[PDB]
Amino acid sequence: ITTIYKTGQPAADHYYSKVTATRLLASTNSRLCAVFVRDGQSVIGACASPYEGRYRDMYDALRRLLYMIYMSGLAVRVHVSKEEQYYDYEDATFQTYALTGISLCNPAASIC
Amino acid sequence: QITLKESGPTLVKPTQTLTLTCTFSGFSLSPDIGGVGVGWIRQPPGKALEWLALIYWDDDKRYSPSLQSRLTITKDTSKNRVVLTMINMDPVDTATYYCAHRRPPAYDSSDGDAFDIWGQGTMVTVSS
Amino acid sequence: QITLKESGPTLVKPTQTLTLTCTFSGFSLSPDIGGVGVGWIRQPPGKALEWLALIYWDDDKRYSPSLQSRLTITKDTSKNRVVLTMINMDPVDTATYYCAHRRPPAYDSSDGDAFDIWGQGTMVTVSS
Amino acid sequence: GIVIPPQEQITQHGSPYGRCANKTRALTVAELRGSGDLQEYLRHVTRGWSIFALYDGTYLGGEYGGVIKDGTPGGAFDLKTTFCIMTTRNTGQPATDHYYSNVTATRLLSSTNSRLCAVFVRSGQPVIGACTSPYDGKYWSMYSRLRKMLYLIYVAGISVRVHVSKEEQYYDYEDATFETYALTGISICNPGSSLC
Amino acid sequence: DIVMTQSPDSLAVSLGERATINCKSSQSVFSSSNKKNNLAWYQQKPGQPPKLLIYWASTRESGVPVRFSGSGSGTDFTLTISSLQAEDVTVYYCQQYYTTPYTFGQGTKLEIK
Amino acid sequence: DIVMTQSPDSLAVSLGERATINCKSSQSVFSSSNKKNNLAWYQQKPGQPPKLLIYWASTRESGVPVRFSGSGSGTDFTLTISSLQAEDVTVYYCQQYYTTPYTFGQGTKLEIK
Amino acid sequence: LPTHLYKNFTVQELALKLKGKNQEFCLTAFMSGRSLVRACLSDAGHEHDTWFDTMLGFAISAYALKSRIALTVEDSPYPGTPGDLLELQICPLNGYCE
Amino acid sequence: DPPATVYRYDSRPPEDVFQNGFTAWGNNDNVLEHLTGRSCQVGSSNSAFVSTSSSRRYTEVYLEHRMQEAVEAERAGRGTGHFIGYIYEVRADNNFYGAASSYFEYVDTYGDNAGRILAGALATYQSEYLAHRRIPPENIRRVTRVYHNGITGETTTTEYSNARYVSQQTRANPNPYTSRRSVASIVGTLVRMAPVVGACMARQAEAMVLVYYESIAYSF
Amino acid sequence: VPYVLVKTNMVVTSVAMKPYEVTPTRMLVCGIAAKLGAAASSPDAHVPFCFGKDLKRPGSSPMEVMLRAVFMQQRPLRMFLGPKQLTFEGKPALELIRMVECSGKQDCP
Amino acid sequence: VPYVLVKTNMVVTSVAMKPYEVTPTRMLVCGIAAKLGAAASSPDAHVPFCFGKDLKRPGSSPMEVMLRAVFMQQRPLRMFLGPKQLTFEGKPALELIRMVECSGKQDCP
Repeated sequence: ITTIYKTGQPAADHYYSKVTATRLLASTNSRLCAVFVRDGQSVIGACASPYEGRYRDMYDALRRLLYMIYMSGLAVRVHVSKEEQYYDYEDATFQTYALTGISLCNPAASIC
Repeated sequence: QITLKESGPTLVKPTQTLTLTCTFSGFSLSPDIGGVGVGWIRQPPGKALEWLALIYWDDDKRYSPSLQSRLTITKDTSKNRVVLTMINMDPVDTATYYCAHRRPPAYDSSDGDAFDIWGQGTMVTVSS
Repeated sequence: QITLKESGPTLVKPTQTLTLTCTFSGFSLSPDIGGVGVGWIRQPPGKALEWLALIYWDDDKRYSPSLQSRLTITKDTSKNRVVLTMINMDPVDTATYYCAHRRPPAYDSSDGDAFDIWGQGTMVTVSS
Repeated sequence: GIVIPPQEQITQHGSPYGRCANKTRALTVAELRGSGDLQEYLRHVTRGWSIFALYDGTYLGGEYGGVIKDGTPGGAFDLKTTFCIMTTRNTGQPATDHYYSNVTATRLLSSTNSRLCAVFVRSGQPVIGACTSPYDGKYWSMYSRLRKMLYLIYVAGISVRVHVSKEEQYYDYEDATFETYALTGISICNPGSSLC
Repeated sequence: DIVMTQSPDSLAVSLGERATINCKSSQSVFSSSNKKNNLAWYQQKPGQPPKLLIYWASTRESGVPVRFSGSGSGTDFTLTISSLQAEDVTVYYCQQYYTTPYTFGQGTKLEIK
Repeated sequence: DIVMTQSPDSLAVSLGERATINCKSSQSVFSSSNKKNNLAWYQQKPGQPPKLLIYWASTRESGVPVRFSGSGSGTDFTLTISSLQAEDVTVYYCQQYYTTPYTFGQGTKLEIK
Repeated sequence: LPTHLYKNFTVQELALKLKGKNQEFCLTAFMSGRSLVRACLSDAGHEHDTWFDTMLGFAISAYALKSRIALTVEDSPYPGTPGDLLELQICPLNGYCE
Repeated sequence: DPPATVYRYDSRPPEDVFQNGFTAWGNNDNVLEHLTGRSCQVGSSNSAFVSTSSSRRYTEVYLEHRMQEAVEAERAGRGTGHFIGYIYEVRADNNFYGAASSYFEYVDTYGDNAGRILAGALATYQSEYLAHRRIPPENIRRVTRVYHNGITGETTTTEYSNARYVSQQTRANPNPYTSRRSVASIVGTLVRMAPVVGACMARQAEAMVLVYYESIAYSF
Repeated sequence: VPYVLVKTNMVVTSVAMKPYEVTPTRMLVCGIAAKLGAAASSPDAHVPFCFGKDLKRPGSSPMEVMLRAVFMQQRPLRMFLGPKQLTFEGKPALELIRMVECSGKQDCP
Repeated sequence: VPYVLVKTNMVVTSVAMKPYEVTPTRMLVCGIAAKLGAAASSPDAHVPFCFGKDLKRPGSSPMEVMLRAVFMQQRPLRMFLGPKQLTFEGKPALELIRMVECSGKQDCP
C-alpha cells in the first residue's frame, strides 16, 4: 500500500508538547520518522523526507535536531502540518503526519 | 499583550441581525499559528454566562447547540477583525456581549483551555 | 635523511664573485611547508663560526647586518637549491662554507629552531 | 595592543538604526582612537553638527572637533547613521601557510552572510584568530570541512595546531590583541609528529 | 451537554474566613491525554468582565494572588480562598472545557455577615 | 643583536670529573610565546661540521649520549658532560636563535692533562 | 596493488591540511605494540562529490568515540610518504573487531 | 514523589554484598562533578555518592548490553563469553537523593552556565539516585543474579533473599543535596557508550573508555 | 521601530526550527536565551530570537554551528538581535544578525 | 526466492563505509548487526548488511541518520533486508531497505 496519502486538510499549524522522540523509521526513498511519546504513551507520529513532500527543503535542518533529541531524551514540542497522512508505521495506535518544526521546550517560554 | 474590541450597536430591533466585532491587538488568528481561537460569551442581566460560538485558527467554527442555526462567525485573518452576526433578535436576547481569546493549549493543539483574556462588553438591549 | 652539499668554485681571485649552491636531499623550501629554512655559515681555518644569510619558505631573506650590502641569497624551489653570491671578494675570507637546515619550530613558525643538519663544507681560497 | 583596521577598511556610506550591513561590523572606540588615518578620513567626510554611531560609543564630528566618546555596547545604535568596517582586507600576499601549535579553540564568532571565527589560545593567552566563510573568500570551499574539526576541537577541548593563510586578514573580533586570518586546517598534534 | 452546578448561590462571608465554593458536574472533565481535569474558575467584579483565577483544577493563573486554590477530581471540585479581602467577595463561575459545548455555573455571590 | 661571551678560553680536564662549559648572552634569549630559552650547543669535531646537542638550554636532541646535559636561564647557560669519554675533547659553541642576526660563540676546546 | 587491512586500531592524530589546491586529512592508528599506521585521502576529481566530506565526518565520529577501527590503506612505493586510506570501519563500541 | 526502592548494578557477589554492602569511593559532595564524571574518572575517583537507579528497566538494559559485550568479546576470541551480574534491590532510606532534582537545584542556585544540558539529560535518562557515603547491608533486601553461558546462549536468572535485611518504613529524601560550586574544569559530561551511561554508575559497577557526551550528541 | 539591540551575558536555553511564512526558500532557526543573574519575571530572561537559514544553499551556516556549540556548552555570549521581528510560538522574536562568545567582564559588562 | 527479510530484536554492532566500484558517484554504507542474547551457533548472531548512497546530492539520507543513532545507543531493531545483496569484507551482505525501532515485547519476541 501507499504510505503517502492526500486526505486534503487545509494548511494549519498543529503541535504536541512534552513529547520525546523514540522509535525511528527509515526507508530508502522515504521519510525520517519518529514516534513522539508522552508519559509512556504515544501521542503523534512525524516524518521528514528530502525526496518527496512539500516541506522537503527543511529536512537537512530537521534531521540534525531530531537526532539530537533522540541521542538525549529531551522534552520537546513538535509541530505538524496535516496536509498529508503517513501510514509508515504498521499497526499504529496513532496517525503519522509531516514534521514541520521542533522546539526544545522551555516552561518559561510556554513551550512544554 | 492581547486586547480585543467591541465596536457594535446597542439598539438592535427584533427580527433584525446584529453585528459585534473584535479587533484583537497582539494575537494572530492565522492558519500558520497554532492553538489560538476566539470565543463569544454573553451575560443576560442577572443571569449567568453562556457561551455562543468559537472560531478556530484553521477555520473550524464551533457553535452552541441551542442557538446554533441563528449565529454566524467569521474573521478577516490578516485584518485583525472577527465579526459575529446573529439573526432574528428577540427581546429575551438582552445581554452584555464579550469576546475572549482562547489560549493555545500547553499540551496539544486539539485541546481545551480557558478564556484567559476577555474583551469588554457591548450592551445589546434588543428593545422595540 | 636531510643533506645539503655546497657546490661551487674553490679558487677565487680578489675582486670577483663567488657562487655557491646547496642542493637539498630531504626537504623542500616550498611556501606550502612552513618553518623550513636554509642558512649559510662559514668558519675561517682557525677562528669562530659565522652566519651569512637566511632564506625561508616565504622567500624572506635575512642577512648579516655588516654584510647585507654585499650579500644576495636566492632560492630555486623548482630546482631545489639555495644560491649565495658574494661580490668584492677580500682575503679576510678563505673560510669553509656549510649550508644548514633551519628546522621548523616546535609551536609557531615565527620562531627559530637550531640548524640540526649541516653540510660538510667547502674550501674557498682568495689569493693573487 | 589592538589590531587596528586600516583606512581602506571603512564604509563609504553609513548604516541606519545601528544595523551594519552583512560582511561588515561596527567599529569600536579603541580601534578608531589609536588610528590617525581613520580619524582624518572621518573628519574629511563629516560635516555639521552631527553624531554618528560606533560599536561602543559615539563619534562627534563637524564642529564638535571629531571626538570619540565611549559608551555601552549597542547603547547608541538608535542614531540615524552607524560607521561600519568591512571585516576583510586583501593583503595581497601569496599562498603561504603558517602554523601555531598546542592551541585550543575559544570565542566563536558568527554573522549573517559572513564568516565563522574562532580564537586559538595557548597557556590561556590568545595566540591567533581564524575564520572561514561559505560565501566569500578564496577559502570558501574550505568551510564544509573545517567547521567539523572546529566543532570537535571546541567541544572536546583538544589542543591542536592551526594553519592560517595571511592572504586575507579579518577584523571580525572587537579590540583583538590577536591577528585573524583564513583558516586552512586543523591538526591533532602529537609532540614532534609528521602530520602536525 | 455537560451540565455544571455550583453550590450556594449565596455564601455568607466574614473578612478572613476561608471561603469554600464547590462545583459539581454531570459528567467527568478529566482528559486522559494531558492527565488534567479541565476546570477553570472566574472572578466577576461589578461591571468588569470575567478574570481567570484558577485553571487546570488547581494550576493558578499568572498574576493571581496566592490565596485562591483549587482541589478535587472527576466530578467534584472546590475553590478555596484561604484569606478573604474586600474585593474577593464577588461572582465566581466554574467553567468546563473538556468537550465543546462550553458550560458555566449559575454563580456564587459572596456577601458579608 | 645578541652577543655570546663564552667564558673559559679552554678548561683542562682529565677523563674523570665531568666538564663544565659556561655561556652567556647579552640581553635575553627568552621567548614569551613559547616560554622557551633560545640556546643551541654545538660539538665541533675537527675536520667535520659542527653537531647540535641542546635546545632550549636543556633539551638533548637525539642519539646524543645522555652524558651531555645543559641548563640555564636568563643570562648564564652551562653544558656539562656526565663522564668524559674519548671523543669528547673538541670545540664547543653557543647559538642564540631569538633574533635573526644569528650570533655564535667564540668556542672552547677541551684538553686532557 | 599492495593494500593493508589494519584492525583493532584507534586513531590519535587527525589532521586537516591543504595539499596544493586540493584537500587532504591524514590519520594515525595505534595498536598496543604494532607500528603506527598513517594514511590519508585527497580530492582527485572529487571537487563536486561529497565522498571526501562524508569520510572526514566518519573519521571524526570514530575519533570522538575512541573506538577500535578497521582501516584499509594503499601504500606509497616511496618510503616516508603516508598511504591512501580507502575503507574505514568502526568496531563495536567497548569492543574488538572479529 | 520520592521512591521506596532503588536498584543498583554490580559484579560483587551476593556473598560479599550481603555482608559488606556498597561503599563510596571518596569524600567529594559536589553533585555536578558526579553527574559529569570528573569524580568518577581514572585516577581521580573521589565520589562520595553511591549510584543507584529508581527504574529497574535501566539496570536491566545495562545488563543485557553488557551481555552482548561479553558475547562480542567471544566473537573476537578475547574473552570467555560467560557473564555474571547482580541487581540489588535497595530500599530507599533517607540517605538517597535524586540526580535530576539535585542537578536542577544546583543549576538554579549557581547559574545556567555552571552546568551542561547533557548532564541533566543524562540524569533524567538514568533515573539515577545518589546514596551518601555507603549502603549498609541491612538496607539491601534482595539480589537478582543473571548468568549467561556463551556455549548455549541460555540465560539463567535467580532471586536470592538477604538474611540480614531489616524491614523499615523509609522514604528517599524529598529535599535535594546542596553542593558547593564546582572548581574543577569540567569539559563535558563523560559517559560510557552502548548505551549512554554515566561515568559513575558504569565505573562503580566494577579498561573502560569514557567519551564526552556533547562530542557525539550532534552528528558530524 | 525596533533596531539592533546588543544583549550581553546571555545563554541559549532553548533551540527551535520552523518554516518561514513568506517563502518556502528560507526557514527560521529560532531560540530562547536567558540572561545571567536576571529575575525570572524580567523580559531579558526569556528573550526569543530568530535568524534565517537559506534552503537553496545546502549546509549549515556559520550561525547554526556556533548556536549548536554554545547551546551544548551553555556559554554566555553577546548577541546582535534585531532589527526585524519574526513570529515564533505566537510571539515576536528579534532577528539575529551577529553573535560572539563572551570572554570576561571587559567585553560583556 | 529473494524476498524482504524481516530480522527481529537486532542490535547493530559495527558500521563501516566504502566506495561503490560500480558508479563513481555512489557509495556503500555497510555494517554488522547481531541478535541480542543469541548464541554464536545462531546464524543471526552476526549478519552483514549494506545500503547504497548517492554522492552527488549533499546531505545524509534518512537511513544513515538512524544507522548512526541506533549504533551508539545499541537499542534493538527490526530490519527489512534484501532482496538484493551487496559486498562487504569480501562476503555478500543483505541490502538494507528499511529499519524500524522495536516497540516492545509484542512485536520483537
